Amino acid sequence: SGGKPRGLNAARKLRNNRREQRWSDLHYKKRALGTAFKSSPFGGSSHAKGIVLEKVGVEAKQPNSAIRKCVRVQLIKNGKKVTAFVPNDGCLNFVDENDEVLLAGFGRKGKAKGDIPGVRFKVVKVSGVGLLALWKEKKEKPRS
Amino acid sequence: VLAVDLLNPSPASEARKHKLKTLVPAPRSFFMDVKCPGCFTITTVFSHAQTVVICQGCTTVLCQPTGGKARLTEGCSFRRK
Amino acid sequence: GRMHSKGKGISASAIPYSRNPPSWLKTTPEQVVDQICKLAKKGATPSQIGVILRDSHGIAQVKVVTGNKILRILKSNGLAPDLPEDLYMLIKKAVAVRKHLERNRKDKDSKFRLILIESRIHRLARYYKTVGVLPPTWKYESSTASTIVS
Amino acid sequence: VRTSVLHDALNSINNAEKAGKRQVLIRPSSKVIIKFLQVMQKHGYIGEFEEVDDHRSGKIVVQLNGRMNKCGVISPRYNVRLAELEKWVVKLLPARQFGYVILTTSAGIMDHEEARRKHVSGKIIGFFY
RNA sequence: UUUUUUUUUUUUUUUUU
RNA sequence: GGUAAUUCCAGCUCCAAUAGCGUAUAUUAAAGUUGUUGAGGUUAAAAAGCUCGUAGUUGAACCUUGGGCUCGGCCCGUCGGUCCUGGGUCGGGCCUUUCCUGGAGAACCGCAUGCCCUUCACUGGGUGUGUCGGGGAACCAGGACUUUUACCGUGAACAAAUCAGAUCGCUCAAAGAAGGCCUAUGCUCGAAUGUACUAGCAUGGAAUAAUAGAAUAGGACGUGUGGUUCUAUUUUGUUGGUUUCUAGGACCGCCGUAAUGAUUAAUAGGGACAGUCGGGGGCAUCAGUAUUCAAUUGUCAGAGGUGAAAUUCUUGGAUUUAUUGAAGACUAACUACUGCGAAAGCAUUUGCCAAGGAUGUUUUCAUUAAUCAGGAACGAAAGUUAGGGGAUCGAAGACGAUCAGAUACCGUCGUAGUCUUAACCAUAAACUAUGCCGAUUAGGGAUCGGACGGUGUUAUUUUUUGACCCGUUCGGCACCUUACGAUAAAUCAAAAUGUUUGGGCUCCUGGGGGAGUAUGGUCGCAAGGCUGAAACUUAAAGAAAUUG
RNA sequence: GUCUUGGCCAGCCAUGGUGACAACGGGUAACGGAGGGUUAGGGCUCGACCCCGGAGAAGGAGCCUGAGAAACGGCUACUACA
Ligand SMILES: [Mg+2]
Ligand SMILES: [Mg+2]
Ligand SMILES: [Mg+2]
Ligand SMILES: [Mg+2]
Ligand SMILES: [Mg+2]
Ligand SMILES: [Mg+2]
Ligand SMILES: [Mg+2]
Ligand SMILES: [Mg+2]
Ligand SMILES: [Mg+2]
Ligand SMILES: [Mg+2]
Ligand SMILES: [Mg+2]
Ligand SMILES: [Mg+2]
Ligand SMILES: [Mg+2]
Ligand SMILES: [Mg+2]
Ligand SMILES: [Mg+2]
Ligand SMILES: [Mg+2]
Ligand SMILES: [Mg+2]
Ligand SMILES: [Mg+2]
Ligand SMILES: [Mg+2]
Ligand SMILES: [Mg+2]
Ligand SMILES: [Mg+2]
Ligand SMILES: [Mg+2]
Ligand SMILES: [Mg+2]
Ligand SMILES: [Mg+2]
Ligand SMILES: [Mg+2]
Ligand SMILES: [Mg+2]
Ligand SMILES: [Mg+2]
Ligand SMILES: [Mg+2]
Ligand SMILES: [Mg+2]
Ligand SMILES: [Mg+2]
Repeated sequence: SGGKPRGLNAARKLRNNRREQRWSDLHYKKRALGTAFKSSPFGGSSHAKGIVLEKVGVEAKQPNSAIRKCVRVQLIKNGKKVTAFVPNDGCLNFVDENDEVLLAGFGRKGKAKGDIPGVRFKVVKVSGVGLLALWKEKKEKPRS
Repeated sequence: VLAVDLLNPSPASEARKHKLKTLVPAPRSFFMDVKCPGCFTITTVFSHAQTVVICQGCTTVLCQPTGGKARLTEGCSFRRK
Repeated sequence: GRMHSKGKGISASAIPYSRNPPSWLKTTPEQVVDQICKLAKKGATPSQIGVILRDSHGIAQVKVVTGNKILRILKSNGLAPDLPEDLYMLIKKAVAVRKHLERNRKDKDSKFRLILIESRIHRLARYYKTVGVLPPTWKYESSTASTIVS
Repeated sequence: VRTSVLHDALNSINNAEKAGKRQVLIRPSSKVIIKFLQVMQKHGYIGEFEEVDDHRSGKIVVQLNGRMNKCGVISPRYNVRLAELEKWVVKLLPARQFGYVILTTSAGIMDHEEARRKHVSGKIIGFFY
C-alpha cells in the first residue's frame, strides 16, 4: 500500500517519488547509470577479441573437484585483462600463448555460471576458427 | 441487536447519554430562581454559574461556583424555571 | 484533538434547538444592548460579557434575544477592542513566559511551551491579516510584545 | 479532520450492511449524500432513508433491506470522458449488468447507464452493486 | 555452587489403476 | 562423475525444429519484483528519538426545489396499409413570486377577405401586404447589460508513409494497386474508411472543485429632480473660427423606490471562565538512615573474601560495641498490569515562579484546519572544555586465584568518570521494533481524573463537605473472552472495514554481501554526526510454525 | 544597421529579470518527430538510418558573385595532416 498521495493535483509528487524509488531497481539502475559502458570489461558489446597471456587452472567450487581450464586474455579494444573459460574436452591444446581469440558472455549477464569461481567469459573462436569446429573433425587450425 | 428504531429512543436513554451524543444536542442545563433569606426579590441564576452571584441590592451571596455546578448558599430556596 | 497536544478531549456547549427567546424573558432588545454597551464601555471582553449576562441576568443567548452576536453589536456601537481577544490573551501569555524565562534559564520545559505559544500567535495573526482585521504589515516581535499588551 | 463526508456515509452504510444491521445512522448531511442515497433508492438497493433536521449539519437514518453488496466512493473525482466509462465500469464493477457507477455531470448526480443515454460525462464519485 | 577445549572434504531417495 | 555414470567420451535408438538450428549481448511480457490502476513497512528490507513549522498536497455543512399544463422524436407489442395503438427513455415551450434601434419577413390584440356559431346582417371572388398595433422568435448590424477559472459534450482545422481495415485468383502467399467485360468495335467499377491523446480555435452544458460580491454602505434602482466637467448628429453655409438650447460620458448632491444589505455555529478548531488533578518544569530550603573517614570508648585474635583459597588489615588492638562529628551521593519499605510529560524522562518536606490536560459551560471568534520536503527547539548514558566537589562504586592499571594459557568471568586495591555551574556533543533494542489526523465495527469487569443521580454508615456541621456503596457519562493507562474479519503464521479491537483493491498527509524499502564502506559537502574542540555510492562477489540469506 | 521587428548595436536614464511549481550548473554512449518492438487495461523501451524539419562538409573565422550561400566537387587567412 503505502501513504502515497491521492490528491487530484499531486502528479508532480507521484512522478518525483517514482523517479527516486526507481533507482533501487537493480536493472534500471544498471541501465540508467550506463555501467556497461563504464565498468564492464567489454564496451557493452556481446563479444571481444584479445591475446592469450597464459593458461591457468581454476579449482571447482564445492561440491565439485576438478580443474577448470582457463586462459588469461588481454582485450585488444581497451587493454583490460580477463579470464576466459575454454569449454569442451581437450580444447586447451588448441589455445596457445600469444594467440588471438574471441570471447563472449558466459551464462547470464556477466555473472559467473556453474562451479567456476570468478570466470565470467568463454572462448568462442581461436585464430579465426570456431572452437567447436576445431574440437570436432570439421576445420583445421591455421598454418600460421 | 440488528433492529432498533433510532428515531425515537427511550427518554431514559436520553437522560443517560452524553449531552452531545444524543440525537439532537439538547443542553442539560437550566435557569432557576433563587429566593434569598430576609428579602423578597427574585433573581434568575444559571444552573452552572461560573461567578459568585449576589442579589440585586441585598448584598448577599447566593451561590458559589465549583466543579461545573453552582452550589447555592444555605438558607435559600430555589425553583427551576 | 488539541492542536498542540495529544489531548483528544471533547467538551463544548450545546446550543438548544429553540432559536427563540423563552417565554419567561420580559427584557427588551434595547435594554440588553444597553447592558452590553455599559459592560463593554467598562472594559469587559465580549467573552466576559456573555458570562455575566448569562449567569446573573438570565440571557441564555444574546443572539437569540437580539439577533446579533456580541462582537457585531460592539462594532456597530463602536466599542470593539482594537486588538482581538484571541491575540490579546495569547500575547499576554507569551509575555508572562518571557519574564519567567529571563529569571529561570534552566527551565527548558518553559522554553518549549513558549515556542508553542508563539506558534499559535503567528498562525492566528496570519488568519486575521487574511480577512482584514489586522493590517498586512502587523508583525509580532519578541521584544515588542510587552508594549502591545501594556 | 473530516475530508470526505461522502466516504463516511458509505463506510458507515457498508459496515452496518456487513454486520447484518437493518438500519444505520449517518452523520453529517450533505446534498451529495442525499442525491447519492436517492440513486440507491431508485434501483431499490436500499429502503427508506430519513433525514433529521438540526441547526447544523443534519443526520440521516437509512433503513437497509439487506440487498446491498458493496458501496464505495472514488477519491479523487477523476474527470471521465465518454470513451472512458467502459474502462471505468470494467475495471471497477462486477459483471456489467448489475452495478451502477455514479458520476457527477452538468446534468447532476446520475448513473453511468444514464450517461450513455444522455451522451454526457463528468467526474466519477462512487459506485455500488 | 570448582572445570568439561576440539571433531578435516564429498557422499544420506521414486511411480499408477 | 570417487570402478554398475539414465547427465562425461562414444556406438545404437529416440525426441524438438527443420533449410534451418544453437550461442552471446540489448529490450519487452511474465513483474501486483516500481505498483496511478496496483506492492510492502510488528517479527521477512523498510515509521524520522520527539515536537514545532514554511513550500506542497488536502480541507465541515448551507443558496431553485417540488408540482402541474402540455408538445415531439426514438425503443419495446398487436394492429400490415403493399409485394392507427399503451408504456419506457430523451428532448421542446408554458404556469406555479422564476434587450433596443430600421424590423427588410416573422407575429401576438382584433387581421381586407377568411373560419364556425346562440334565429339575431346579406356574400363568389383577389397570392404577395399598407396602417392602427407588435409579451414572447431564428435574419442581418451598431450598442448596452453578462463573476471568473477548472471539468464534460459537440464542431472546424489537423503531410504522405506506418497501423487497423474494404475490394481485385500477382498460379496461393509475403506483397502490389490492380483489374474486369465484349469475339470485336472500345466499355466501365476502383485506387475506400477509421485514426489528431495533450496544447490552440468556436459553441453548449452549470452538478462537482475553487474565487468575488452590499458592513465605517464609498451599495442597487428612474418616465425622479440639481449641479461641475468633457464631447458633438442635425436646421437657416462653413470637421475652419468661437459665440444658445440640445444628444451622449465621468463625478458629486436632495427626494423617492426596497421585506433595503451579514447562512449555521461542526460530538472541527482557537480563546475565555469555575472547582479540581498530577512522582510535569525551575529556583531555594528541610529531613532521613546508610557508606567512608575521624575522635573518645571496653574486649582480646584473628578479621575480609570465596566453590575452596589467596592478595589485604591485625597485640601499633584489626573485626566487633556505644556515642559524636565531617564529607559527598541517594531518596529504600509505601511502589501498583497506578500517575504526569512531545519524547528523553520524572518518587523526602516546605515556599515562590510560570505552564498543562481532562472535566463543566445556553461564554466568545467563525474555518481560523490536517500532514509536512528543506528549516528549528528539546533530546538517556557515554564522551569533551573551564571551575567546584570527590562519600560510594568503578573503565584503564597493579596484584591474588582458576586454567594448558586467562591480557576474562572470581577477590583486594585503584585513575578518568560517577555529583554540580557555564558551554558542547545529538546518538540508543531513543521499542508498543506498530507514523499523524478522522469515521465505523463484539461483549465484560477492574482502575485514574472530572461531572451527574441515588442510597446508607462515618467525622464535622446554624446540615455543607471528606471516606466508603450503586449507577450513568466524558477523557486516559491497560486488561479479559470471541472471531462477523485480518495475516504466512505467531498473533491483532487493530495489524479490521482491501483482488468486492481510492478518507487526508509525510517518511522509508526493493535478494544476501561489499556497506552505512569510499569519496565530495556540511556541522563539531575532538570523539564523531547528517548526506551517501560503485567496482566486485554470491543461490540463496531471511520470517513464522512442524516433527525429531 | 538590417529585406524588416527587436538590447541587434551606439549614446542617455532607472534598478530591475529568473528561482523550491527546481531557476542556474553538470551528464547524455542525446539530432527532434512522424514512427519500430512488446503489451487486457494502465505501460516499458528504441528511434544514426528509404519521409518532414535542423546542422556540417579536416577544425574556426572572413568574403565575392548571385533573387537566393556565410557555399566548401567557390575563394582568402591561421592550425593539423598531406
Ligand atoms: Mg484533488
Ligand atoms: Mg549448488
Ligand atoms: Mg474529536
Ligand atoms: Mg499540527
Ligand atoms: Mg505555521
Ligand atoms: Mg564442538
Ligand atoms: Mg583447532
Ligand atoms: Mg576449529
Ligand atoms: Mg514486494
Ligand atoms: Mg532481524
Ligand atoms: Mg526488520
Ligand atoms: Mg516512534
Ligand atoms: Mg484549501
Ligand atoms: Mg514541584
Ligand atoms: Mg577495638
Ligand atoms: Mg500516584
Ligand atoms: Mg521516601
Ligand atoms: Mg488549569
Ligand atoms: Mg537511529
Ligand atoms: Mg525503529
Ligand atoms: Mg480511529
Ligand atoms: Mg473509566
Ligand atoms: Mg469517577
Ligand atoms: Mg491515564
Ligand atoms: Mg527488486
Ligand atoms: Mg538490497
Ligand atoms: Mg527460525
Ligand atoms: Mg552524439
Ligand atoms: Mg553516433
Ligand atoms: Mg568564404
